[PDB]
Amino acid sequence: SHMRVAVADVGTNSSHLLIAEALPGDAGGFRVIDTLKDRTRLGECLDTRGELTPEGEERLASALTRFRELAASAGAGDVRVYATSALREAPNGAEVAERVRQRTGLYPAVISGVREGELTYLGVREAVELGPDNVLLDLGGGSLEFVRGAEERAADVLSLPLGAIRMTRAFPEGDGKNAGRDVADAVARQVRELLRPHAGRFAARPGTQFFLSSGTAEAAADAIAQRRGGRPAEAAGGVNGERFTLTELADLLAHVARLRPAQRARVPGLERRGDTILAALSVLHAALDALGAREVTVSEGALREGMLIEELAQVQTFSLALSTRQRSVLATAGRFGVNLSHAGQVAELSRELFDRLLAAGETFPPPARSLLTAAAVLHEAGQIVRGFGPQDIELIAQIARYHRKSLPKPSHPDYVALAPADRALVARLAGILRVADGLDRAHTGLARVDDLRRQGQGWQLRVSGVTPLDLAGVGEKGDLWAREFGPLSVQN
Ligand SMILES: [Mg+2]
Repeated sequence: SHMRVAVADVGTNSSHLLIAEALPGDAGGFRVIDTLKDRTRLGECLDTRGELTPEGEERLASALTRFRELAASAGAGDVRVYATSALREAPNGAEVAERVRQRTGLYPAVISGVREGELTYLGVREAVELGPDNVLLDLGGGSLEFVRGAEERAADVLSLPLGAIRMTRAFPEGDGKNAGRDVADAVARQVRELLRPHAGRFAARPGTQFFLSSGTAEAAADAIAQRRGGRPAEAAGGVNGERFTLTELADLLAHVARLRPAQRARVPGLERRGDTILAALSVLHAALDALGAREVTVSEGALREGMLIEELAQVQTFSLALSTRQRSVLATAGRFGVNLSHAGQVAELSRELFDRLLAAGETFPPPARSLLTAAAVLHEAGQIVRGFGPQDIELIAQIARYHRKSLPKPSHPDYVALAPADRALVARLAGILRVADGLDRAHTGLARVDDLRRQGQGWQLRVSGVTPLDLAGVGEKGDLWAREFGPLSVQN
C-alpha cells in the first residue's frame, strides 16, 4: 500500500524508535505505527577518556537488534539510525559504530549538534502548535540544544555540553544538608557561563513561545501536574502540550534539592530519573531563566519524528522532479521491495557526479544520464541482480549488476555481450554508481557532492554529510572509477 519507514535515534540516556507509514498524496505526512524506547544509558558507559566501554557496545547492539526486529515485524525495512552526543564525542565512536553494524546490520550514524536541533525542532512541529516566533530547549543526557525558528523550520541552533548525565557527574553531590542545593547552584553557574555569549540569540521577545522536549522535560511536566493536583500522565494520553511556568519549575527544583537521591525516586513523576533529575532540573531552570522565559509547553515529538519528516520529504521531492518514465522505475523498484530512500539518494548522487564529470570534459552518449538514474534506482533489486527500449533495459541491467568477473562466463550460453561502445558505457556509468552507493552506505540520506575536479590524470571529489562508513565505502567501491576515469581522492 503506502510506504512504511523506520527511524531511530541513539542518545545519551536512551534510544528511540519510530515506525510509520506515509500518507497518500505525497504531502510529507505519516501515520504512527509503533514507537519504542530503550534505556541504553550510554552516557553511563563512558570511561575517563570519554570512550564507550564494551558494556556500552553491548547495550547499543541490544537496542538496535530489538529495533531491527520490530521494524521487520511491521514491514518497515531498513532502520535509519542517527546518533547524538554520547557517540559523537567518544574517541572510539566510529569503531563502536562499525562494530555494531557488524553485529546488527544497523549503523549508528553520528550527526552534529546543529543537525540534531534542526531535526528535533521538526518533531516538535509535528506534536505541538508553533507560532511565528519559537524557542525550543532540548535537554538530553549529554547535550542541550537551543533552537529558534518560526512556523516551519529552525533558523538558529546552538548545542552546549549541559546534559543531565554530564552535569550529574561533573558536579558530584556531597552528603551534607545543602549538598543538593549546592549541586543545583553550581550547575546553574555552569549553564550561565556557557550560555552567556549566545543568550541573545534565544532570549524572549514580546510574543515568543518556549517549548521543551525529551524525557527530563516530560518527567518535570508530569511531576508539576501531579503537584498541582493531577493523575499520572498516563491518564490524558501523555504530557504533550502541557504548559508549566518557571515558578512551578523552581518550586519542584527546590523540593528535589532538599531530598536525598533515593528520596528523589519517590517524587511522583520522577520515578525513573532519581539519579540525574536534580542536575537536570537545575539546567532547565537556569537556561530558561537566562532567556527570560516565564512559561513553556512540553512536546512529545523529538529527533525521531523529525527524521521521518525529512526522509519522507527527500523521497517525495525526488519522485516529484522525476520524469514519468523514471517514476515507473521507482514504482517498479518499490514493488521489488527496494529501499526507496536509499534508491533516491543513490540516484541523486549519481546525477551530481555525472554532471560534474560532464562539466570537466567527460564525453557521454545522450541517454547516459537516463540509464544511470534507472540503474541507480534498481541497484539493490535481488530479482534483477516502461518507456525504455529493449537496448536501454539491457544497458540498465548490466549497469545495476556490474562485476569484474561476470557470473555468466563469456563462453557460457546466454552470455549477453553488448557491442563495444555499449560495454564501455556500462563500465563508466557503473563506476559512478558504485561511488554513489558508497556515499549512502550508512542509509543517512545526507551525503552531498561539493566539488569534482581533475587532479593530474585523476580526480578529486569533495563531499559532506558523510559518515566514516560512507568514506570507507567509496574507497572500497571506487576501484572501477579509478580504472575508467583515473584515481579518485575523497575529502571531508
Ligand atoms: Mg545500495
